[PDB]
Amino acid sequence: LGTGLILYLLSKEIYVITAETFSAISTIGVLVYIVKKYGASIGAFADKLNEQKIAQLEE
Amino acid sequence: DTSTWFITITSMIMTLFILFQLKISNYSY
Amino acid sequence: TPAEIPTAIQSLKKIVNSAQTGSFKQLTVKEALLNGLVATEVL
Amino acid sequence: IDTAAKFIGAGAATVGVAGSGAGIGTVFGSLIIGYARNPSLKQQLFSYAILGFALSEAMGLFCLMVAFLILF
Amino acid sequence: IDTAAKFIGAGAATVGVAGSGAGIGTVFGSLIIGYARNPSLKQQLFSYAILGFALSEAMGLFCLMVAFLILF
Amino acid sequence: IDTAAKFIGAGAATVGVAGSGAGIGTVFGSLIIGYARNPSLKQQLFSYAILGFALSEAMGLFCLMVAFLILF
Amino acid sequence: IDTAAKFIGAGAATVGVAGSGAGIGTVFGSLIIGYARNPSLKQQLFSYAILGFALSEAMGLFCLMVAFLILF
Amino acid sequence: IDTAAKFIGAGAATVGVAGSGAGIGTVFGSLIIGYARNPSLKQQLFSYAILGFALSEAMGLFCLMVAFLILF
Amino acid sequence: IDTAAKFIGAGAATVGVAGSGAGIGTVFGSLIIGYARNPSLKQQLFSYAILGFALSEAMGLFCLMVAFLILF
Amino acid sequence: IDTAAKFIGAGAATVGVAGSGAGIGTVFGSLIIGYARNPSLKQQLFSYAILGFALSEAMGLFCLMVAFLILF
Amino acid sequence: IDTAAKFIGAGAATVGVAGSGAGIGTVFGSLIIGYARNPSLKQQLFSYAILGFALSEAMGLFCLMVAFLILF
Amino acid sequence: FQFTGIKKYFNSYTLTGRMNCVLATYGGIALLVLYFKL
Amino acid sequence: VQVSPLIKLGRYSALFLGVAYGAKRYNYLKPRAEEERRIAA
Amino acid sequence: ASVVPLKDRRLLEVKLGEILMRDFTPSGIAGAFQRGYYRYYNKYVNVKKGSVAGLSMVLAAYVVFNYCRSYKELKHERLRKYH
Amino acid sequence: SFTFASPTQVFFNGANVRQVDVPTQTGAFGILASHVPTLQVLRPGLVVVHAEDGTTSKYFVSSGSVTVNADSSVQLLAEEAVTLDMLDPGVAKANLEKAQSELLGAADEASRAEIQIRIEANEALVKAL
Amino acid sequence: IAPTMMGLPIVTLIIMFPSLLFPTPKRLINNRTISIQQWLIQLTSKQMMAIHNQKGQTWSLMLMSLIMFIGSTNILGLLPHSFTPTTQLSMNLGMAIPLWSATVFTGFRYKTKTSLAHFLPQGTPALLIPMLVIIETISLFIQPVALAVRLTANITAGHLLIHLIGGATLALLNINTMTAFITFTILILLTILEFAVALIQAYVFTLLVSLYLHD
Repeated sequence: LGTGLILYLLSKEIYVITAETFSAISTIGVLVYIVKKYGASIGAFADKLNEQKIAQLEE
Repeated sequence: DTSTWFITITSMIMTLFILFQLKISNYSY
Repeated sequence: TPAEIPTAIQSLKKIVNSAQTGSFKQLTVKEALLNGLVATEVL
Repeated sequence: IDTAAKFIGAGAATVGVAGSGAGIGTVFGSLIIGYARNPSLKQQLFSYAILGFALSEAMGLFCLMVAFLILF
Repeated sequence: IDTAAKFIGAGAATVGVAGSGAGIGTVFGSLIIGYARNPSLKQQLFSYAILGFALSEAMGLFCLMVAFLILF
Repeated sequence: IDTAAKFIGAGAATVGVAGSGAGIGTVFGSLIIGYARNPSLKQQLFSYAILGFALSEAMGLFCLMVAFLILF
Repeated sequence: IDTAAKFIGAGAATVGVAGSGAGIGTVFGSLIIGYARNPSLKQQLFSYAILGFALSEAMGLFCLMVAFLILF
Repeated sequence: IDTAAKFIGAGAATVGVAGSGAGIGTVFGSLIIGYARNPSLKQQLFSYAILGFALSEAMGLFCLMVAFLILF
Repeated sequence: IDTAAKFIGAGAATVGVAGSGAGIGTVFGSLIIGYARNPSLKQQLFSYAILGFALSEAMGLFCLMVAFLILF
Repeated sequence: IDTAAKFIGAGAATVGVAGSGAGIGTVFGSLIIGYARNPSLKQQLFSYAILGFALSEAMGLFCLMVAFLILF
Repeated sequence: IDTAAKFIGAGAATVGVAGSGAGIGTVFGSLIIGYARNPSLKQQLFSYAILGFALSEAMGLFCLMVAFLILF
Repeated sequence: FQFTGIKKYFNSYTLTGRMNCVLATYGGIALLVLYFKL
Repeated sequence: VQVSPLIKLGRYSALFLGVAYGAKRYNYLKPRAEEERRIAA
Repeated sequence: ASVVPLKDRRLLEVKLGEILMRDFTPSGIAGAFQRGYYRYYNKYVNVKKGSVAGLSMVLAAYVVFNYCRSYKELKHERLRKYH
Repeated sequence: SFTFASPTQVFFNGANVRQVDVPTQTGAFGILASHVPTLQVLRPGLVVVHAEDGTTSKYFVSSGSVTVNADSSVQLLAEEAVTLDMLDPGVAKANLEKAQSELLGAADEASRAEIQIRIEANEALVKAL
Repeated sequence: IAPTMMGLPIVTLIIMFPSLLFPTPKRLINNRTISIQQWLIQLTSKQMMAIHNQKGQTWSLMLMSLIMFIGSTNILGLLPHSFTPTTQLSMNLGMAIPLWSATVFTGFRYKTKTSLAHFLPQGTPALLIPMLVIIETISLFIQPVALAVRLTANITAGHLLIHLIGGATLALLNINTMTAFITFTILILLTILEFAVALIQAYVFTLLVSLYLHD
């Protein structure tokens, strides 16, 4: 279905999706979120599991 | 664009305050 | 530029959804005959 | 005439953001002397510096919002 | 022509917030260095900083209120 | 046209309130940095800080009153 | 039109008092830090502060008189 | 007439970008003081000074972008 | 229309008085902290404080000379 | 009227020089206080002040260039 | 009307010298506190203070020269 | 039955928290003034 | 299964509807749009 | 009707961001959202860390709902299909 | 070149720690192997010595002198400098609260100032512990 | 030339949405996604309760909900087409006035005489006492409007700047280098626009300071 998603995106860009103020927040905000997830979120998962859980377990 | 009217925007926030405080009261350290 | 590319995949997804619904058995056998003819065309 | 007023009012209003620039410069400068006197950068020395930068940037953008309203 | 005058007056009145930005920047910058010198921030060392922010931002919001009154 | 000039003069006049904000921010930050050295906040230190804040705010509100008199 | 010129000039002229307010704030704050450093408050520490405050007020009053001359 | 308005706005707008010049001046001066206290250029002092100057110049360039919007 | 320009030009040039006030406030304030640091007040300390105040006032009066010239 | 607008815009744009003067004064003053603080003036201490001048006065000259371009 | 525009532009350009006054006041105040901290008087301290005063007042003089060029 | 979850907190802090009547009065007066403008 | 490749190929070959017919009709209307814009001016 | 929406919300919570809670805790540990970030039909979403698939789905749904709301105001550029 | 020693015990002699923080009477200061030469009076607090190596040391000290010359030689002299472990947090809180209770007992300005020194030392001890 | 529009859709659904983003499980061990929320709540609650240290700490259990709500509403606005509820002045006006009134009336409920005596800064010059009193009472009456505006104006201004620079990029069909530079500026601004959380901190901390001063 990857080709299906690509074709649906192409049709949306052709007809429905409007390229106005898209680079403002649709691209920039999503890119910032991607950088956050691929970056410090790996450490955030550790800060959740190996810190919050084990503390109350030890207690 | 500019904010006018000011009728129902300021009314739902009190209900959301009730919901948020009820939700966070369950949260505990 | 071919804007009809997504159409076939949309039809495939519609068929998949119809299969998921469970009432797809209620359809006529004409579609099966058409599918057989189209498959035989490649042969 | 009205469009001329819009342009001149926006050009005036955007000049008020200079004070916020001076404020952010002052606070970020004071950051460096605070760090020099006390090497505790990751602490409130930088935390409150970021807080002050955000506050002064707020004081500037909340000014230029008037210019944006004037232009439109 | 009065609408044009209101536009330009509101634009000019908006520039009176620059002093507010300079003041907030200066007070928070002195806050960081004061904490750096004396690690007793949780005290009046930060309470008076917050109070100074509250009492210094007043000029900027007053000027913007005047600008809004001129505009409307 | 006279009312137009009243509007523009009121808009330009309230700009003088900016200096009050910068002065108040400066005096409060100086209070912070002074208290950082001498723990005597409940003394003439806060008294003179309030004195300077009052003087600066009074100057700013005097300029605001001049602007209002121009407006009316 | 002449009265319009007087109004706009008076609005523009009175803004010079902002620098007087900033100087007053700086004077009082530096008095604060000076008293924080040394407790000789009743000495010329207060006298120099009064001297600075008076000169800043005199400059602001001269700007006010210029504004009055423009108005009248 | 609107071209005249654009000229006036561009004249007034660009001053706000220049007001940030004092901010980078304060940043560099505080850098002077910090390096005088604890001389280490490779330390976080230079990085903090660069960050403060960059933020002040970003405020200035954002005001200049507003000026360009006035022009266009 | 020139007589109309006289008042607005005089008001616009009066803004330079603010810088003189800020400068005199700063120099006098530094004299306070200087005397706080060193009790040799009546010396070249106060002499150079007077020098700086006089130079700032000279710059301010030189600025106001432009307003007095344009008004007449 | 186009020449009139260019004249008033260039005059307005020349206000940005004020920020350059304040920044240069601040950087040179901090150079003074750093030299008094430590005898390492001839080291990178003086170079930092040189760079601060070459940046703040560069912004001032940029504003002056904008004023010239508006004039011509 | 062109003479009126030149007059108002010269009045506007006169503001850019207030920052020169603020800068010279700040640099002279610095010289005061530096001499207070360091007995060194006629060394690079005073020479660099005079240099900073000259630079700031030269920038202000150039701004006033541009104002005169607009005037004439 | 979510009322009893924060019933104690409700009357615990609204003794002065439940002064939203002032907000309602201000909003109503502002709306009346704007309708007069309208 | 072989129905899907043939359907996809037919869809790909159907690009002429937006090119041989739709695009040419839009190009023909474009001169009319330019003439209307000129008449408006 | 609303009972069905509550059940759907509970099922979404269990699938992503999930005593008897031990079964729910193991279900969250397995992370069915982590396996397929773009549901079983597709492979995964662009973000590939933090087990944030469910939050990403919720944010994407909110974004598309707001886009549907805002489509009324915005207008296209060309009647012909874009490049 | 760090010279840290009590009148009875020696901590560091000519050590190239290159980073020392001292609880000065006026406030806090940080040595960076190039700090401006100065004389600093110690205040009730803790000296967190940061060696050139990643390891650091924490010693709570009494009043004294921080003598950093033009060179890197710093002669830190603390009257009663001990590690935090030797102290008692419970006794720390007890002494702090007792000193706060007795602060008003000393009618004399000098004696009340002395008890203020006591409460300040106990507060620094509590923060360190 | 695109007119900015902070339109008013059906508000209730949008406003209630951030609440659903925080689940509250009734388990000893949370779901490693509410756990971080719980840790953040505890960390912020310690900071907020440090200053009070009074019987007014009961207010902290509501101020935590307040800060969580404002942060969630403002952080969600960074999405492409999200409509910030806090963009509209109505709800922030309806939040600033009641809470300031609650603070002042709590001050006037207990030790009322001293609460009004907080206008006196322990003496101060008597020659300027009326001026100081009128200044401080005008500042106190300003405080609610200040609190509302210092949130509304910059929350709107962030979106305004994002829209302006995005429209500049879209309209910039010129040299692609300039477009790339402006897009880099956009991403830098949006990273700065993520500091709206600091605005939540400032708002809630100012409210806490006011409450502590009056109680």
